[PDB]
Formats: sequence, structure tokens, C-alpha cells
Amino acid sequence: DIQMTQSPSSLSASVGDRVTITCRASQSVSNFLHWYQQKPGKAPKLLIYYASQSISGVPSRFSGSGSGTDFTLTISSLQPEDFATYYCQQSNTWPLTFGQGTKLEIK
Amino acid sequence: VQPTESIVRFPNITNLCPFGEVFNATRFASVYAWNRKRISNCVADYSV
Amino acid sequence: QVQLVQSGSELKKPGASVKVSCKASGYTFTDYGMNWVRQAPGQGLEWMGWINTYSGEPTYADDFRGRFVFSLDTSVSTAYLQICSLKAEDTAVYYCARGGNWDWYFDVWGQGTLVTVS
Amino acid sequence: FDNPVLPFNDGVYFASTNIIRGWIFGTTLDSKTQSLLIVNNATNVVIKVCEFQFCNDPFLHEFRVYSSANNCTFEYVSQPFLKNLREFVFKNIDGYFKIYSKHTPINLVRGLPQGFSALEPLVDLPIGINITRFQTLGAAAYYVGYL
Ligand SMILES: *[C@@H]1O[C@H](CO)[C@@H](O[C@@H]2O[C@H](CO)[C@@H](O[C@@H]3O[C@H](CO)[C@@H](O)[C@H](O)[C@@H]3O)[C@H](O)[C@H]2NC(C)=O)[C@H](O)[C@H]1NC(C)=O
Ligand SMILES: *[C@@H]1O[C@H](CO)[C@@H](O)[C@H](O)[C@H]1NC(C)=O
Repeated sequence: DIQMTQSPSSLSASVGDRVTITCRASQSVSNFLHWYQQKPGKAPKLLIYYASQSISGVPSRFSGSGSGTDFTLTISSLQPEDFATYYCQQSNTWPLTFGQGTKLEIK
Repeated sequence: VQPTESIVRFPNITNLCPFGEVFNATRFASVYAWNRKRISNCVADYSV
Repeated sequence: QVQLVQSGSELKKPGASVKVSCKASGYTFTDYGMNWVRQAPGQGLEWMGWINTYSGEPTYADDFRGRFVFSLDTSVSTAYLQICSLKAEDTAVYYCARGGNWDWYFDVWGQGTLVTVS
Repeated sequence: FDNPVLPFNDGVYFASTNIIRGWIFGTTLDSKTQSLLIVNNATNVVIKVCEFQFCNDPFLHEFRVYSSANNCTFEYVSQPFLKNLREFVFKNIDGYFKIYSKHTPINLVRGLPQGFSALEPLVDLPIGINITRFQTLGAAAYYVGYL
């Protein structure tokens, strides 16, 4: 029931730059919006849990921030070998819905 | 003199009341820090 | 070493009843629950419900209230799901997930049950 | 001029003789307690109950006093209304922050007139935040009472 949208759908970036992708909420997910990514043919892995904290054991090239209905993470140092589809996930209201995905691409 | 017909006037309010964010919630709060959410300005369904 | 091994790629009729497996090892199996998500290849992850480790009550999601059935066989660390009366719109993978009752983030781990139907 | 911080008690009466632009309400501030802030600027008044950090002297001069806007709970936008004295009444009962206002002209600057003016309510603010200290925002003069 909670419509989780994210923009832009397909945005490109280059080597070593800084990019910002968002995730816009219809209802209140005030702190509980988690961040995943998905490589093609790969089971996913956590990036940012509870919208600010980072899990131990991830490469910390990125950090997540935001509150209310606007949430983001910023890749401070991008690398070409990711090609990952970034996924949103709220942990506030049942059912746990996901986002469509922001595919990162090279020029 | 008796009334002829009954009239009921409620506002439009183009939204359902969000009880889904207080009933179907994954993280219910604790009793020292009980979460209080005011719900208003909508049409509610208590039949569900 | 904590891992969740799965069954193979299934291929059945639209109407058969197949039971997929999720065998656990490494951790305390009664502590964290056994969440399940679904992912169409043109869509994202969709949560379908879970089941508690001690009682065995299969509490599904708000959409998939019907033909999905969680089956529990304790003291062998299994998290069996079974789909019955399969439909042609269910061309999706079925990922198993160790997921706790309080933290409610996944760390979902499944190699991919390619349930292809035709 | 300047504007020091004042205790709120049970409710206050505010009166002034467009130098003032709004008020800041709270208990402890400095982003540890959620604070109610009103700024009347650019003919659309904005009310934020964002958990703001305060400066050593908050003042307007874009906007600088309402910066570091984080983890906001409530937001409200409406239209304001314009020798002339503007009276305000701020109260907090049952979780309701009620604002009463009436602008009437005058012909004196020594003190408040002996006339009568009934202040109509303009907007009610349903938050329910514990408020005990407040601070308001070519010098001007203003009068602060207590209810
Ligand atoms: C909180 O979640 C519950 C559980 O899903 C929602 O209650 C209603 O539950 C029934 C079954 O328990 C479901 O009704 C569905 O209706 C559609 C159309 O009639 C039908 O095609 C389905 O097969 C199913 O029977 C559904 O989950 C839900 N009903 C709705 C959303 O209309 C409940 O609405 C949620 N919110 C609150 C505030 O309780
Ligand atoms: C409220 O609803 C009625 C029909 O139920 C409609 O005729 C009326 O125009 C609505 N009022 C509005 C949109 O102000």
C-alpha cells in the first residue's frame, strides 16, 4: 500500500565522481528506510540500515542521510565495477515493499 | 409535529484515515516511550 | 559459517504443488525467524510473510494471503515453503531469509530458486 | 534593537507597534528538544516544529535563523495579514497551540490605549509540545504580557 518511488530511473556517472540518488515516500517512514543494492545474478547485501548507520564489513565509500519522507545516500567515491541496481526498503509498516531501482551506468 | 425524513451531513475529505501506520506497524513502541500519533482530518472506518 | 542453502530450479505445470527447501546451519535456529521474499525479473523484491521458530504459525503478507503455505519441521533446521495451484504469472525467484523478530532488516541469502512455469 | 529570551509560563500576550518577523518557542533547544518556530516572510508564513539548533543571537538577515532544518515533524503554510498596533495571544492547552490576532490602528506611542479590541483566532496549531521559554525575532518596541 505504501508507494515507494525513487528518482532518477536511469542516470549515468563517470569514474571517481560524486553522485546523489534519492527515494521519495508517500506516507511516513520517518526513520525506517533501508538501502540495498543488487548486482545482476546476485543475492542482495545491506548498505545502510536505519537510514544513517552503516553495517560492519561493507566498503565505506558511501554514507546515508535524511529524515521524514526524503532519504538519500551519497557515493563519495564511485568505482566502475559496481553496476548495481539500488533498492529501497522500509521497515515501518506491513507489508515490506521495495523500490523499482536506480541503475547506475557508464557513459 | 414529527420529523419527515432524516438528513446526515459529513464533509467530503478525499482520504481514508491512516490506521495502517498505527495498527499494521512492524515496530510497536515501549511503555516508557509509548508512541503517540494523532490521526485527524479524514474519514475513518471502524467496521474493519 | 552461516549460510542458507536452497533447492534447485523447479519446472512444473500451472497447477502442480511443489515444496521448496531452506536448510540452515551455523547459528541459533530458534532465535531468528525465516522470512521469504519474491522477485520477478522485471520487478523488485516482494515480501510474502513469515513464520515463528517455536509455534509454527504461518503469518502471511497482506497481499499473498492465499495459496502460499509455510511448513515447519523443527530440530533439523529447515524452513520449507510450498506453493500449490501455481499460475503462469508466478515466474519469479523465491529467496529465503533469516530474519529476526525485532531488528527486521533481512540479510537475505538465497542462491536462487528459478521457478519457471509455462 | 535586540530581543532576549523570555519564560512562557501558562501563556503570553504579545503586542507591538514590519521589523518583527516571527517567534521561536521551545524548552531547551540546541537540537535536543523539538522547538516550534514561526517565520512570517515573503507573504507566506511557514511554521516548522523541526528540532532546530539555535544561535547565540538568532536573527533574520535568504534566511539564517531557521537553518539546519532536520528530522521535522509538522509543517504548515498559509497567507498572512497586514501608527498601527498588532496584538497576539499565544497559549497551550490540551496539546493545542492557539493563535489570536487583531490589528487596530492607534494615534499614540507613549503606551497602550484604554480602548477595546476583541482578538479573533486566526489558526490553531495541533502539536502538543512542552513549551516554557520563547524568543521573538530602525529599532522597534514590543510588549509581552502573561496569561
Ligand atoms: C492491515 O492488514 C490487514 C491484513 O491484510 C488488512 O485487512 C484486510 O485483510 C483481508 C484478509 O484478512 C484482505 O482483504 C483482501 O481484499 C481483496 C479485495 O476485497 C481480495 O482480493 C483479497 O483476496 C483479500 O481478501 C486484505 O489484506 C485487507 N483488506 C483490504 C486492504 O481491503 C487491513 O486493511 C490493514 N489495515 C488496517 C488499518 O487494519
Ligand atoms: C462532496 O461530495 C459530493 C458528492 O458526494 C459532491 O457533490 C460535492 O461537490 C463535494 N464537495 C466538494 C467537492 O466541495
